[PDB]
Amino acid sequence: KRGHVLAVPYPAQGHITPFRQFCKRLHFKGLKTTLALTTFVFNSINPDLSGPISIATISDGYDHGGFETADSIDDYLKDFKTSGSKTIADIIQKHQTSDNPITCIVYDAFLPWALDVAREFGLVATPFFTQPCAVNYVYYLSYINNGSLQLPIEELPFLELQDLPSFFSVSGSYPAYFEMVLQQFINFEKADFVLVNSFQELELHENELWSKACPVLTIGPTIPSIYLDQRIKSDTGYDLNLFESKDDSFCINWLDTRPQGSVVYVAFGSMAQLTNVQMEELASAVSNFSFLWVVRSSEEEKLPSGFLETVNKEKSLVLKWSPQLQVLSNKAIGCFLTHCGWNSTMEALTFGVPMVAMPQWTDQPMNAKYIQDVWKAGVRVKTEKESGIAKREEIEFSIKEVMEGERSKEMKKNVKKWRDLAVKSLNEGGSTDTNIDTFVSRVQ
Ligand SMILES: O=c1ccn([C@@H]2O[C@H](COP(=O)(O)OP(=O)(O)O)[C@@H](O)[C@H]2O)c(=O)[nH]1
Ligand SMILES: *[C@@H]1O[C@H](CO)[C@@H](O)[C@H](O[C@@H]2O[C@H](CO)[C@@H](O)[C@H](O)[C@H]2O)[C@H]1O
Ligand SMILES: *[C@@H]1O[C@H](CO)[C@@H](O)[C@H](O)[C@H]1O
Ligand SMILES: O=C(O)c1ccccc1Br
Repeated sequence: KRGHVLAVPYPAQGHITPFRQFCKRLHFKGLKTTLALTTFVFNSINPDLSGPISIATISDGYDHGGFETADSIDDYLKDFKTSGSKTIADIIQKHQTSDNPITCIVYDAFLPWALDVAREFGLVATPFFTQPCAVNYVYYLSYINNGSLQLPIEELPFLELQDLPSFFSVSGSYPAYFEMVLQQFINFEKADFVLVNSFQELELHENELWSKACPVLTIGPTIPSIYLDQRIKSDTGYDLNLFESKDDSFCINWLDTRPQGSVVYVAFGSMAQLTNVQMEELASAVSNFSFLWVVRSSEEEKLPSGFLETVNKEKSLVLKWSPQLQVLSNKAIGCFLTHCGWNSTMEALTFGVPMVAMPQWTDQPMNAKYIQDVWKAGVRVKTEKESGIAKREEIEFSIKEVMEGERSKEMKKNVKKWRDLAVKSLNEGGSTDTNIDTFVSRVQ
């Protein structure tokens, strides 16, 4: 009971969730954990603190209003390095006289400066990669190549430019975030271990390639235990959400009154923003189906005029935020139109839901390529070359390809083999169970 992990996610939903889920595993194995949330995020969730994973607050420099009050992405990350470094040190020192001093920092790989804080205080330090081995390996190859990538990639020759992370195909876009994903590797060889939210059997080739460069420990998937290994009976869902929902049994009760495989689930995660015009094509494309579609509150104005008032309530429903785990487990879902965020993707693979892949940016085009051409668990929507955006007829056809055809009955078959592979990896003797045990052994 000696060790104590301070877990520091990037302050965004797709990072806090895998970090929190990992702390639940660690707790079940006997490791005390504290999750470090920025003050802005802490005051927006108003989390419940009567649980096994304690909360500390840190600062990113934007306590009052968070990321949106920052002038720019580069200012946000630079200020987060400054205030995050001091406030993480502040937590370490505050715990020094305690019963369990902090002994280890698990920090988002996006934040390599947290390793410097951990090393200053003599702690174990491990970066935690919330994206898959293939993506991280591609970034790693580019980092050692001075931030460039020339195709084809010898060890991954099937990758075309339209499949690389958006930073390589949209020249110059988001330079602060491109620098960030490259600099994940600035010091990661000096950490005690490198953690990845994937499982070895999902990406055998890429895990082994990347491990030659630096030993990594796959410790995923971070989907709650009740849906997979079922060894942690208290781990029943995602219980830190940055978004409010209508306390939705509303959503699951409704899915129950629908025929099996009949509903198209549409969601774009917590971050991705679609333009006026992209929302028009989408709204027209999906209205040919029975659909359950998450349109985040900030995105509603970009819906076509009078759209919310003309959805057939018998066949379709529009939500502000979904209990995505319960939706993807409900058998009313015939397919998942997704932005190919890594959590959504892994969730879809394990619940055996075939995908319509509609990536937008960052690592999402990589996940899309793997969904269609490596795992063969779905089809990618074709976007216009000159205008860049997927038109209504190409989205409707992609959904059809997954819902009905001969292509459809192949992708259902292949997508169901991943659940048991993950259950095996999480059960005793599994790949991921062994790696977690290795980490727990070092920490204490
Ligand atoms: O309406 C929604 C949309 C997303 N999610 C969850 O939010 C996470 C999104 O993470 P991902 O890596 O897919 O995408 P990002 O939001 O980081 O772009 C996932 O755990 C989803 O299950 C949810 O619960 N309800
Ligand atoms: C990275 O930059 C992009 C803008 O290009 C931001 O969307 C993102 O901010 C995230 O936005 C979410 C809400 O849509 C918040 O939940 C999240 O905490 C915040 O980090 C920047 O991270
Ligand atoms: C960065 O760019 C993509 C579209 O190119 C958008 O989906 C994100 O919301 C934005 O941050
Ligand atoms: O790719 C991601 O997960 C991501 C999330 C949040 C901010 C920036 C990025 Br580049």
